[PDB]
Amino acid sequence: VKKGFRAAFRFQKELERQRLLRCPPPPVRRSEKPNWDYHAEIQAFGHRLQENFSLDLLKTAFVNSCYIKSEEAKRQQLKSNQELSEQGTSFSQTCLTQFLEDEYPDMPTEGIKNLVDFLTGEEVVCHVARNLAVEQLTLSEEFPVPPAVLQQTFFAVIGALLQSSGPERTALFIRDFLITQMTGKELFEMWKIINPMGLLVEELKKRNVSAPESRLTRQSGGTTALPLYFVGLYCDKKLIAEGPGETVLVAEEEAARVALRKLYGFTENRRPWNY
Amino acid sequence: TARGTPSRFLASVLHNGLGRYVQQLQRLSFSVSRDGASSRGAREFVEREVIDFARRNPGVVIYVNSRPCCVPRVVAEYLNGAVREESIHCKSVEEISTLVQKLADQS
Amino acid sequence: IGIRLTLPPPKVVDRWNEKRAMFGVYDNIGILGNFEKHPKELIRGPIWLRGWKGNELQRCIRKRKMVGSRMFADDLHNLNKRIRYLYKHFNRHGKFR
Amino acid sequence: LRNRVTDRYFRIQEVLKHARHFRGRKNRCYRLAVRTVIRAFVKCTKARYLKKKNMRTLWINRITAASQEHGLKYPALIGNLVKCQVELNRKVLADLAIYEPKTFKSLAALASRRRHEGFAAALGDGKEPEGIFSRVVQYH
Amino acid sequence: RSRAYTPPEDLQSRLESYVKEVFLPSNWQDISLEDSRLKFNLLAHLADDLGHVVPNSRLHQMCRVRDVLDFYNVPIQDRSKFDELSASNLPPNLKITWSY
Amino acid sequence: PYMTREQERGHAAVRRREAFEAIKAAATSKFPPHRFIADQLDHLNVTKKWS
Ligand SMILES: [Mg+2]
Repeated sequence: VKKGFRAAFRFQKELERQRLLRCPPPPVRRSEKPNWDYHAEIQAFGHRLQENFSLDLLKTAFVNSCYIKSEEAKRQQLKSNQELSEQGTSFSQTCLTQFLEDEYPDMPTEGIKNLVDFLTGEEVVCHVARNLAVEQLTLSEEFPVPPAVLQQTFFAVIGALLQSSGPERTALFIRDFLITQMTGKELFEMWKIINPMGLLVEELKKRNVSAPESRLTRQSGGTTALPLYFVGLYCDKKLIAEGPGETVLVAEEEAARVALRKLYGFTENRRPWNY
Repeated sequence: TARGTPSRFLASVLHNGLGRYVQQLQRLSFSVSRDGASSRGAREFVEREVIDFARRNPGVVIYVNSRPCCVPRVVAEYLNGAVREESIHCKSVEEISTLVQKLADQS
Repeated sequence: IGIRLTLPPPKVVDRWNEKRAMFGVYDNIGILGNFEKHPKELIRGPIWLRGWKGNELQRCIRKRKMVGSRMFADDLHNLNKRIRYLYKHFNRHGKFR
Repeated sequence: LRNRVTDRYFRIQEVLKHARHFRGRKNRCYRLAVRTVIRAFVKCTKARYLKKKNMRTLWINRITAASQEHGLKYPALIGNLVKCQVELNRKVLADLAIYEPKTFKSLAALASRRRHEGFAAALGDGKEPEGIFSRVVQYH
Repeated sequence: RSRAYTPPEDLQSRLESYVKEVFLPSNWQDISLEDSRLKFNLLAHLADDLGHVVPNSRLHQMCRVRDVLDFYNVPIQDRSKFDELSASNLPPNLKITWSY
Repeated sequence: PYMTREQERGHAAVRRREAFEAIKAAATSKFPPHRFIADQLDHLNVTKKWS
């Protein structure tokens, strides 16, 4: 026995580290952990994003109906998010359509509707809300917060911000936290469509412009396993697009997609959003 | 070295500078013993710099637990769930102040 | 693995023990007890090193000269060998001379 | 053993936490690991300078490829973009040649124009009107 | 019993009353306290009435009456440091606990 | 050269002189520093606690 105390203590801490890595505990919510006060943290959430909230409205904007159902279930042994949730979703959809119509005017209504649907979908809203301490302040039944509940609380936060400080401030909030999620992401990663050739031909008839001709401009290794077919889409012997592909069919599909991007204003070289 | 170490690409949290800049730090948790020389400088921090530090940036929640600890701790939790626990053992008020500003500035 | 798995049972130290609370007393018995006794008449230990320090050779020489008449035969032989070795060492080995 | 060492597992583990990805007994045995990790840290320290050298060589290779694609050579491109006071470095020129080829074609045309003005200037020796691209801007 | 002290607004006229009772002339700020009996009687009456005694370390520093006056008009307050910080008008993002 | 040989003599000897007077005052003013009570009582502050 080597006498001493610090080496045994350091080894105990290292063993606790290995035990925590080997069989990690289930993720408990942050409110069931030390160093937590709900009121100071709601105030800091208000001051963090640089605006003002009415604190009672924000507290109601963080309370889910499933929490009431659960705490009355535990009671036998508060206002929900609802009107705030449809208020937030309605104003968010209208403001997102306004922003996407003011900057990108030539787009059709189906495309703008699908872009707004993407920006209010579960993926991007749950990505934004988990990085703004919404999940930590969310009062729900179970942990981790299911995506529908988290989206509902995020739009309840937007609605509480609306009722607190007006449509211009809420428009700036949506501009800074939802439009900014479109950066670096192309159109057809966002508005997923099938058969883009038919959509391009319909849109071209909408402008009273003749049907485009697919035309193999360039190519390399036509009979090898690694080709490069550059299918261009012409109209009156002037091209509207050109696109690459591994085979001629996917190249024509990509040329139609590039023509759709160029007609609607989602070129990769378009004007960046102004802030 | 760099092959014995994980790497990442340069990125931000939620495109942190486009619309507005958001203070990426949520919390800070000093455990400052009432009697103990190791946290002595940290004690003076709570006497001197912590109120000015919090009034300089209201988005950060600061907890001074004041347990009979042996090594004091500042716990910086961030918006993306990261936790950085740093030892303010045997540090003066100035090194603690620079370390706390280091935690507050960065992502 | 040369490290223990469990923390040792804690060392309970009584700082107000009988020896600890009354430690140091009568170390100034000379300067304010009319010099009837020295502090060196307070220390308890071997007879040959009560109130005297030295290196190992001086200590072994003094131990021999003071209590070697009544030391054990193999202990006395070990001490004579030790004094012989230390005399050969302090006077013929070294860096500074 | 009045005070022998209790804190020796952690020094071994301080060295061995760097060698966990090696092959064979270097990743386990402390002696072999110490030798290989000292060597690996030395290699890292020298490889910073080697990284700078190889990256500039890569940029020169890419600029040479693009300027040969436009019909010029790399020495003509650099030595004739310096003469128009276009002080771009190789990193920006290489990334321009990758991502923005029309700007690189404009730079190649500018360098060829300066080359032809230099050829016309050094042929008809004597006092002559300088080329349009050949003018320098003084800085006082 | 505590070291909590606030100087009364009538410390003056109380203290003229006490220096009058222990003894007298004008310019009474400059009365010598070199005699030990008079200084003992004065400080004992002040400590008995005001509930605050001069410590052993500050006892030689008061040689005139004016030093006794300047000693008694400083507010000596005491509480735990938790009660010091919690009453110091914290901004709403400090929560200071005291697990003692 | 700007001047002949005979012109250089003594034209900058004064600067060399007070330069060495400065470095001589530097060499002859090395001496143990002042010691204060403040540093020792600053060490006494190592057990300062809260109340
Ligand atoms: Mg070089």
